[PDB]
Amino acid sequence: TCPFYKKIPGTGFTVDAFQYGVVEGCTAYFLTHFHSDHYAGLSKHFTFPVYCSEITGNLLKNKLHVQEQYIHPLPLDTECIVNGVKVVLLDANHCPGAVMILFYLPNGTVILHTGDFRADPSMERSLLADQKVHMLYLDTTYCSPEYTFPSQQEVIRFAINTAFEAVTLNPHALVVCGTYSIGKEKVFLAIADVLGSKVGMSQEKYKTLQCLNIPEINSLITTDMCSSLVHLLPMMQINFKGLQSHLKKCGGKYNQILAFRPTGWTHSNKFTRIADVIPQTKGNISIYGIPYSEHSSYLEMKRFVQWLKPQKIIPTVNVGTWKSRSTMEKYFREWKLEAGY
Ligand code: NI
Repeated sequence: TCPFYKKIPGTGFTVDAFQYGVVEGCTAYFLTHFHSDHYAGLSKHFTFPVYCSEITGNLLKNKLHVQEQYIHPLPLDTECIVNGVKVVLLDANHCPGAVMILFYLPNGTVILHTGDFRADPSMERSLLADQKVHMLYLDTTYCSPEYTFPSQQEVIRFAINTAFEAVTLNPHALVVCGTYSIGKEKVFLAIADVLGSKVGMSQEKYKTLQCLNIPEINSLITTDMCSSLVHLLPMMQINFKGLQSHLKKCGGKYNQILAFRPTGWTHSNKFTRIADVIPQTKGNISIYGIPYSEHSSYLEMKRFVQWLKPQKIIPTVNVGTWKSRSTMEKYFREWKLEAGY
């Protein structure tokens, strides 16, 4: 049965609630982004209206075969009316097509659902600036002070410099990047760009990336692995056995692999700067774990909430244990007391 934190009070709406069957008294189903924990349960047999971004709608049509008559894409940053309620979709700075949802209830309550997000000060100048928010449904994935990570920009700098150096030293090295869902495309695209290569991948993954509008994508990606020196593989194959096997498959075109595994967080961040990251090496295979996050760090989240000053916070992540929930509620109290709301 659908949890309370996926239900929007005073509406017939749910958010990211497709794995519960027919939710009682739900007239419109919103989807914040195309990740499996959120879309779990959509298919060609779905016949309720689905409201989402254009990119997320492209993916529903093409990857899940949801019928076009049930897909209701909305433009971003635009006041729209759904079943008589004013709504706005805002950029969530997560994966391609990911949104936050602003709801303007008939009685005057204003509700922000972040979906999955990485808070950024640029959000302090969207349609959020213009009015008060009574309730915030907050992505609390990394809601603890140990979660510190660098900007995406520093992480990409590190990756580009590392790959450029390795291939300059050895023109027969192959670079591999791991993936398991849309998101984090900049990692592999920035590397390919500095090396003067396209990124090679499976037909299925290429199809997925074509659904995303990215400009100049016919330009950066390909299914011809032979002509590419940046290959994309499933995250599961990013280990020494998987990569030795892949290397065998390339037919003596390459003699070394440098592989990247973009991860959310790893406790090396407690003791180490990005500059100081080193790989795991075995034979002619090196694996770098890099902290490329598409969720807010603790401090980024804190800042966003102390700016917004919501009257009530409802966590959507880490809600399954009493110790987690209690920990989060203690932080929310601190933030409020420090900011004076
Ligand atoms: Ni997500």
